[PDB]
Amino acid sequence: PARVAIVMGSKSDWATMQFAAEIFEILNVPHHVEVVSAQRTPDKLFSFAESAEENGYQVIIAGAGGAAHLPGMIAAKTLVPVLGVPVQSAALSGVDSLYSIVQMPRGIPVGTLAIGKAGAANAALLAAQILATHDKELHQRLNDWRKAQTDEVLENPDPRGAA
Amino acid sequence: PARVAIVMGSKSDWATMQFAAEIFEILNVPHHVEVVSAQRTPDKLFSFAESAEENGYQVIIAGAGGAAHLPGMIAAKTLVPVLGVPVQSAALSGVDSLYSIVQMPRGIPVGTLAIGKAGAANAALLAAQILATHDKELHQRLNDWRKAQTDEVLENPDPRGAA
Amino acid sequence: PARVAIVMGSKSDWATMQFAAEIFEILNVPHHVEVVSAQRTPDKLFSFAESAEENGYQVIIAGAGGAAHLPGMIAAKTLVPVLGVPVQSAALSGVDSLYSIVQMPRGIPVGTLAIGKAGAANAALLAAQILATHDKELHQRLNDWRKAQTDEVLENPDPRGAA
Amino acid sequence: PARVAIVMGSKSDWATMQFAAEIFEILNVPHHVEVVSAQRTPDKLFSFAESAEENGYQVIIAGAGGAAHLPGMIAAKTLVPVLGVPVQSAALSGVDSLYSIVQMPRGIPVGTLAIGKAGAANAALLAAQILATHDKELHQRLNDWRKAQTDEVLENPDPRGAA
Amino acid sequence: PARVAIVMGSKSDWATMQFAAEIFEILNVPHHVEVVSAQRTPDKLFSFAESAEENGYQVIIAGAGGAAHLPGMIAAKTLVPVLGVPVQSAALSGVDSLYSIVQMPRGIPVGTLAIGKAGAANAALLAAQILATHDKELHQRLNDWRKAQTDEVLENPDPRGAA
Amino acid sequence: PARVAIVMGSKSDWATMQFAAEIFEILNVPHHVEVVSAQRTPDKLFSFAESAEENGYQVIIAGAGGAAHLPGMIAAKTLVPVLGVPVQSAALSGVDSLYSIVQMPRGIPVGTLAIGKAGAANAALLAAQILATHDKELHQRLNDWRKAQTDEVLENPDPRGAA
Amino acid sequence: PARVAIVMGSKSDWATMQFAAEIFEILNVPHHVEVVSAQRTPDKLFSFAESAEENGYQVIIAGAGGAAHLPGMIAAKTLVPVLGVPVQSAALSGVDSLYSIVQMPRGIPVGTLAIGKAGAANAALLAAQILATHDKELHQRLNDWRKAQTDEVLENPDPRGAA
Amino acid sequence: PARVAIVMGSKSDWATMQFAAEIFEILNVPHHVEVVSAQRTPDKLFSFAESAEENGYQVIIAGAGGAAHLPGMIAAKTLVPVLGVPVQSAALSGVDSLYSIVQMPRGIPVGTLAIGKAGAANAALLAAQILATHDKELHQRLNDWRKAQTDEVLENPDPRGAA
Ligand SMILES: Nc1c([N+](=O)[O-])ncn1[C@@H]1O[C@H](COP(=O)(O)O)[C@@H](O)[C@H]1O
Ligand SMILES: Nc1c([N+](=O)[O-])ncn1[C@@H]1O[C@H](COP(=O)(O)O)[C@@H](O)[C@H]1O
Ligand SMILES: Nc1c([N+](=O)[O-])ncn1[C@@H]1O[C@H](COP(=O)(O)O)[C@@H](O)[C@H]1O
Ligand SMILES: Nc1c([N+](=O)[O-])ncn1[C@@H]1O[C@H](COP(=O)(O)O)[C@@H](O)[C@H]1O
Ligand SMILES: Nc1c([N+](=O)[O-])ncn1[C@@H]1O[C@H](COP(=O)(O)O)[C@@H](O)[C@H]1O
Ligand SMILES: Nc1c([N+](=O)[O-])ncn1[C@@H]1O[C@H](COP(=O)(O)O)[C@@H](O)[C@H]1O
Ligand SMILES: Nc1c([N+](=O)[O-])ncn1[C@@H]1O[C@H](COP(=O)(O)O)[C@@H](O)[C@H]1O
Ligand SMILES: Nc1c([N+](=O)[O-])ncn1[C@@H]1O[C@H](COP(=O)(O)O)[C@@H](O)[C@H]1O
Repeated sequence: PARVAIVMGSKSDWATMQFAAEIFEILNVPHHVEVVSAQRTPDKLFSFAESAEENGYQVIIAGAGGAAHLPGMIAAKTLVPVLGVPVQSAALSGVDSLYSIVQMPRGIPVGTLAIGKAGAANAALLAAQILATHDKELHQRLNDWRKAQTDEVLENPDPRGAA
Repeated sequence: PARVAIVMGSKSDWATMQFAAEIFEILNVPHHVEVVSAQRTPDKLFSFAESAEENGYQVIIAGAGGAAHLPGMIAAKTLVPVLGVPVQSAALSGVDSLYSIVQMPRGIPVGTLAIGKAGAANAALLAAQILATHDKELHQRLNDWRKAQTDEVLENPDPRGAA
Repeated sequence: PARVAIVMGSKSDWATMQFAAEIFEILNVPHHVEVVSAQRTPDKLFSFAESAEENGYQVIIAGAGGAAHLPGMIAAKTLVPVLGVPVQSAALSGVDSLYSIVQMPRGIPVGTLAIGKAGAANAALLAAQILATHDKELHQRLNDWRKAQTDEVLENPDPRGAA
Repeated sequence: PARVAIVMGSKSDWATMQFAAEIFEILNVPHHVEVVSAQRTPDKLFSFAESAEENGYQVIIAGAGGAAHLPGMIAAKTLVPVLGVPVQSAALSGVDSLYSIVQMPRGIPVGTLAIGKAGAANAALLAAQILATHDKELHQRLNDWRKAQTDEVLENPDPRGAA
Repeated sequence: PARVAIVMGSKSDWATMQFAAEIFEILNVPHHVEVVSAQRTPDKLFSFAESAEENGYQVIIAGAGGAAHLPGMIAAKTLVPVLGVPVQSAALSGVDSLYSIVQMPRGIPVGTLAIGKAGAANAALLAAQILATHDKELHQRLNDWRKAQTDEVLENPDPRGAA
Repeated sequence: PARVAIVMGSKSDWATMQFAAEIFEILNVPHHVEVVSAQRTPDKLFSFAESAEENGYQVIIAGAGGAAHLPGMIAAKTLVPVLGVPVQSAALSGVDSLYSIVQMPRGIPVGTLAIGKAGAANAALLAAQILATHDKELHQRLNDWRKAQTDEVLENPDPRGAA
Repeated sequence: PARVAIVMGSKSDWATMQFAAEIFEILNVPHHVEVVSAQRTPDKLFSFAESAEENGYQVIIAGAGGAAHLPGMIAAKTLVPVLGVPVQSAALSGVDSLYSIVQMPRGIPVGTLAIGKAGAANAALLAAQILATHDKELHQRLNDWRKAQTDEVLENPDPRGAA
Repeated sequence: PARVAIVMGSKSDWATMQFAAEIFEILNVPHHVEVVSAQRTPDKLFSFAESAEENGYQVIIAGAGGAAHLPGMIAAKTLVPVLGVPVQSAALSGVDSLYSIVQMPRGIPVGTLAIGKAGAANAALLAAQILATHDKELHQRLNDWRKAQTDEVLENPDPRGAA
């Protein structure tokens, strides 16, 4: 069963959040994907967050741009850990998204990743690290994936064009 | 009856939001004041915003600091106009509050005022201007209040210490 | 009659402010549109703001970029509520516009929306919400428009390409 | 046994990180606390991160200020999930700390919380939420703690001085 | 006669603008000082700027804080050169003041000085440099003042406590 | 004779500073144009600033990007008034240029205009306003130019496409 | 032998760091180039920095983008002077890179250059200046290179198109 | 003889730059200290930088606040390596100082350290690292100083109050 949900405020956010989904495809981690807006579908948000525990989610990754309320509002309504991905916004280049996600007051946390597609990939990796604490197989695939990333850099030390 | 509600994410916000209440005392505008947190009391927020129309509110002023979700979440759940006051936060000096309130995406507006006590006073004045469109008496008191503010500056053109 | 005016500092601002006009076309709200510059036509600004009440305006939406003086100067000269739209500027990406509109001192408010076309659309929606407090028909169309926006997201929960 | 470590770049950071420790005292979660500097004790950092899995840690909370390398360098060396707390710095008010923690590139995540003591408390709460996925007792205490926080706001709706 | 006017949006700005007045006292340059608010006394602003030429002003120094409209609105209404002093604001530390003064669009300039009391002193010095182009005596006093400032640094090269 | 010099740190700055030159062509104001770098030609800078008075300059406009030292270093070496134009830089979008020009300490002023081509045009207009205080003909052309700009906006109040 | 190493967090950084290499080609300074990631190859970083002294390096230039840990982590592990080049990042335009490199706490320095390709070129020039203190030939080539840069500006004072 | 000079734009900067001097006292490195202002003593700056090589300096540390021109102007006039310390300014908290020092264009480098007293200490340490490349004794004292700093953290792993 899917132990992680990837949600996002808008279809346009998929350009960014697809990179979280890609990590899970690589690591063979079942996941659910859904557009849930704090602003445009507030009642669905509430029912989504209320049922997350009972639906079997152990991590929720939420992405949004601009005044990014989605991740914090999910976190207000569930004990399932929430990771937040700030989507790059046009004018403020995701600074608004970042401040509106990370600056949660005491009592209702959201673990925040980097602005944009690097943070989407990292949210899925952090979610996978969380899951891997109690899933030996996934822990192994993660270790393999990390080693592969390190080996790629190690076997290519010179960035210049071939001799 | 009270046609405006002043709400805020925390009791600590009252140091700032009191300045909105002061404007209404001056203009004799009945108002309701309440601590409503998007993060700490999400279900109350929803019921507050859902009932605002039926409770007779025509403007809601919402103040919050940090990742300020309160004003936008109220606006998502009611057609009653929402004005947002960014409370000055410790580290980011209300920049986080300002970006998290003003940068609402298309579809769910929050009219935002200045960071801190000047924005609290201005939110109440803008709310009073909105009400005064259909309240001749209040329009008159506003006009009187404005004239008094202008006259104060006009009768004191020299800022230096007396001769 | 038109109960809202949309004004802007320059013709170039129309690329942004057109999105406010679009909302009003959708909601069938009569509106006036005009280029009024605080800097290039200061005397027209003064006469525009002075006559707004007598011309029947109940909300003014003002857009400008850079050192954005237009919305605040209108507000200084009329009791008609002013909503400000920060236009995205080249170098500072509308941060200058946002600070120059939102940071009004105590006494002369401007309700500020998001930088750029999302704030233009939201200003018109907030203006329509203000008008809808005393216009049952408009209140209904707004409710319909909101429901349509929510339904669009609800009927499209999966952002991925079709099976 | 302690399933969470709280580490920080300097003794001076304890003024902030104590607030993470406080959450764990409240929730009765055993924890380890240590000063580990990426810059001043790089070899200890490496051995700390290398042994974290074998020492039984399931979450690491790392706090640092300025050019905050500690959390990301821990994360580079272990699969144990890392939460980062940006400590408020003098000149840049923790903006440097926040950017240096949150903006990790793809491959090595750090879940980041708010600048300063609110983020320290939230990191411990997020760590506790992570642990509570497989610890029914802790899940219960968390639920109790949340309810207590909500009830406090609910039973005190009026922020004004007593009648 | 006074060839320079020092104006400011509020009496509170005098704490800053006094430093412009001090330069003129030192250089024996007659000057006029007045509180003129774009926001609170818009009609006085217009009449002030309209009459400046006829009143004999050759430079106007305008100081304001927050959404600082005063200098740009003066400049819109007169050909007399306007220098703008951004007053340090509470939350944004004069960044708002600076952006709202300096970012004037093409056609209506305001020469902007540093945030706060250093910019007030510099505005008066720049105004004096402008006047000194056609006033040999003032040019001489300026030269004397500059030499005195240079000599002070030159005769005190070691910043350490006396032997 | 030329009473204004337009100088700039690099040939690449001409893309921006050309807009100052354009104003002077329009107003028929003789001007000198030169590349002078504080960093790459420090001795020329010194001799340029030292001789400016004797060469007949009454205003100097200096443009530079990045760590923009040119305007302030000219001002340190001459009593001729200096206006500074921050050129838009790649990474920081002229914010670096703006802070490095405007934030001069007490004693050595530089009147600063907007980032980029609007500030270049405005520097020339402010320089022309300075010159026009003692040049009736130029004062007249300026007045004509301003009226033309105002008339353009006035005769085009509707920004929408023709009926 | 090579007395300078140019290292960078990723192959993608070569687009920027190539400009450091170009300076060394011009000045005929032997150099080593390598991709070394603090995050993706932490153990290689440690062995690289540990052996730098013994490998004959007298300056290390390190470039990285985003949460840029590379330069500071090298500096933590060697006494060889480290110069840091902030690579321009997508969302934050190298501001993150700059803060994460320059804001090192007391005890472990990194001399930081400008964001992007200008800082890469300058790091190599500063490294060459450091080496030239004890290398008369290199000192001479540097002097020649500087003179050539100054002469280029001097022989091209007019930036306008040929007569 | 003194192989390093510590210079600063003003006596007030000594509060910060004293921390560079302290490092040199600890490491027994002879040094020269002087107030040299780019703005207030431009001719002294030029003669200082011109003679630095002949006076035996191998590193110059320059501190300044605000529009910080000193370090870059020294670097324009000498091949002796220049390290820049941004002094914390009142309004902009040393951000202006940092941008005006670090953002040097290609050709004239300044190695920049952290804002404020930590950067002053680090500039002296980086200068000492540069000198230590050819001074075995100083290299040894540096190594000793580093080890002492590491040992301090290592022997104090628990930041909490004694049992
Ligand atoms: N922040 C947010 C929420 N929310 O926080 O609930 N819902 C949509 N949004 C944001 O609106 C931004 C623009 O959405 P759209 O107008 O392109 O549909 C998206 O980045 C989306 O995440
Ligand atoms: N933003 C917010 C919300 N909310 O947006 O729903 N609830 C509380 N807060 C903010 O937490 C900040 C600190 O609250 P407290 O920890 O002092 O109770 C306050 O400014 C409050 O507005
Ligand atoms: N801010 C402003 C005012 N005003 O505040 O009165 N008038 C024009 N402007 C701004 O100049 C900016 C550029 O105008 P333009 O040079 O393209 O005509 C526009 O965004 C316009 O809103
Ligand atoms: N960032 C950092 C690291 N590190 O990232 O490894 N070690 C110490 N620091 C920071 O130096 C800052 C000042 O430390 P100190 O000079 O007061 O000991 C602290 O906030 C500490 O976290
Ligand atoms: N900006 C401005 C204008 N104006 O631009 O016309 N009038 C007052 N202000 C500003 O309100 C700020 C606070 O004023 P006050 O509320 O202390 O009277 C002052 O810095 C003043 O300059
Ligand atoms: N700031 C500056 C100085 N100076 O302040 O003396 N000289 C060149 N510069 C700047 O280098 C920037 C890039 O110059 P270049 O590398 O394209 O020649 C230009 O914007 C120029 O103004
Ligand atoms: N900062 C950093 C480190 N490090 O600090 O050790 N390693 C890679 N990076 C950065 O990841 C950024 C993107 O890398 P990549 O995802 O394109 O490979 C690069 O700018 C690189 O310098
Ligand atoms: N930046 C600068 C220069 N300069 O760059 O040549 N000279 C003085 N300053 C700065 O003026 C600031 C205030 O100086 P003062 O008005 O307190 O004497 C100081 O930080 C000093 O470094």
